[PDB]
Amino acid sequence: RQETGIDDIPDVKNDFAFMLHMIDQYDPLYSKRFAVFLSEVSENKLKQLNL
Amino acid sequence: DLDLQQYSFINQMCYERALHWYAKYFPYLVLIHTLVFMLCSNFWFKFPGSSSKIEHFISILGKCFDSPWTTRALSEQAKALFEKVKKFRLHVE
Amino acid sequence: AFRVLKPWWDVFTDYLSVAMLMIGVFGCTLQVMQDKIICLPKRVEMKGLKTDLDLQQYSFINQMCYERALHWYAKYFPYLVLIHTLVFMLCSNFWFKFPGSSDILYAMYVRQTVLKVIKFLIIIAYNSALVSKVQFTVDCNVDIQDMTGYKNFSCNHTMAHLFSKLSFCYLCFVSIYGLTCLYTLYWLFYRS
Amino acid sequence: KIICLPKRVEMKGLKT
Amino acid sequence: DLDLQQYSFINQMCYERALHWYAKYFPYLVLIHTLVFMLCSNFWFKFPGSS
Repeated sequence: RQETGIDDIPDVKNDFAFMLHMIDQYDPLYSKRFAVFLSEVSENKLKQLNL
Repeated sequence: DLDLQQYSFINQMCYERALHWYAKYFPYLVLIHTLVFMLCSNFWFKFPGSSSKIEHFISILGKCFDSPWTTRALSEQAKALFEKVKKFRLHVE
Repeated sequence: AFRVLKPWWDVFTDYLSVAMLMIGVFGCTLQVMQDKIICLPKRVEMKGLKTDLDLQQYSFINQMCYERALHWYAKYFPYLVLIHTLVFMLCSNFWFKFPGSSDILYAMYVRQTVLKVIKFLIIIAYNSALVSKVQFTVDCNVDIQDMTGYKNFSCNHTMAHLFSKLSFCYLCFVSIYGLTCLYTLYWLFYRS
Repeated sequence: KIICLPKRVEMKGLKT
Repeated sequence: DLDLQQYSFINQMCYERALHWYAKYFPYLVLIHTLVFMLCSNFWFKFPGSS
């Protein structure tokens, strides 16, 4: 959120939080790439791109 | 002055009685315990109820990481994948 | 077609049948190489007790008392386990091996579950008595005189105690399997 | 292996 | 005038007592050293974080 300046993607539930921790233990960059699709503004932009 | 049959009988009897059971079963015992370890590790994926969630998460994370549009946003067909992403986020929450 | 038709209780039953199958084959081999009765003439500073019996007589005595004394269930326990596990596997796979079935399907599945439950019940009921029957040592009073001169013999079976050990654990497995079916039985008679 | 012994005859062995 | 059983007994006893442990364990020792070696060497690939 502080890096890409995206204020969406606030938090996750217990399962998602723990399994995100597991992924970070495996690879933080996978977490970075996976987080992108939670950004609502990203969805707005890609819907505009499709339009 | 003991024939061979007597010697074999003595071996059998004293082997069953005198020798302790732990020495008689240690390899099988260790094998059992390592099987228990392997099975308890594998049951995390052999349980279908959570296995479905795990496999779906693997697929969705692989697709999302593979998407170049994600990196573009960091700076097309992923629009349909946004719906899968939101559905997974809601359901597995 | 092969995986989705396996609920967790079905998977548990299949894995239990696999494990008890490997137990059964292991016992069958152990009978193959090390199952050998060993016999001696029973009735008679310390010295030896030479019995002046050449090797052939010992072999004849071994076989005679091995047939006469060692219990038929004790002899056939590995065969018993192997045959029962093969029957369990075949009755499990007959659901898909039947050409016609590849609401009669539900009735056939109910019949198979009932057959498995009854098999478990009978197995427990008779194994409970039979397990104590096998003994490590054994005594046979066989009229082998005029051939060796002895008549009362003490023998011991190599796998006997080992078998009993395994046999005891086997008992528990059976109960577990039945319990699994019981749950499925409850699923067939609590929800309809 | 049919195993055979001669037949017609405190006890001891019957060394043949 | 020792029956074969006593000979085998003597063999095993003097085996365990007299013969030095190096002779008894040398092959197994070699196996453990080799397995540690190729495991340590393969750990470069087997470690997913840098994999």
